[PDB]
Amino acid sequence: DYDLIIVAASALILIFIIMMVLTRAVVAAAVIVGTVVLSLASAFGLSV
Amino acid sequence: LGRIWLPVLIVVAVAAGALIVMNVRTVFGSNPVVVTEKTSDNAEDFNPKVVTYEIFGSGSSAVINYMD
Repeated sequence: DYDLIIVAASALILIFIIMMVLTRAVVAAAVIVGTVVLSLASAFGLSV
Repeated sequence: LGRIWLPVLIVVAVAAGALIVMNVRTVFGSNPVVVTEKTSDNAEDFNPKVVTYEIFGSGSSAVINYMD
């Protein structure tokens, strides 16, 4: 449980930083991260 | 702040991630042994009740059995 929380937080922050650096935009990076998270929830549901 | 907004936000995000790591990593474990509490009584001898046995008769000697 604790490792899942840590991994999710660290990965999200790092991916957000990388996307913000590359696209030079904040809202675009936020949109990318949020959409990926929603897809992640759907994936969990389908696999379960 | 065209050239200042990016590194500041990067540092802020890194600090937040580091804080979360430092907390959650140390949350795990921290319960290897269970130690029960001790509550004993004061073992002292104040005002002890005194019991006295007396045997006496017209005879010379006697055989005596008693419970301590």
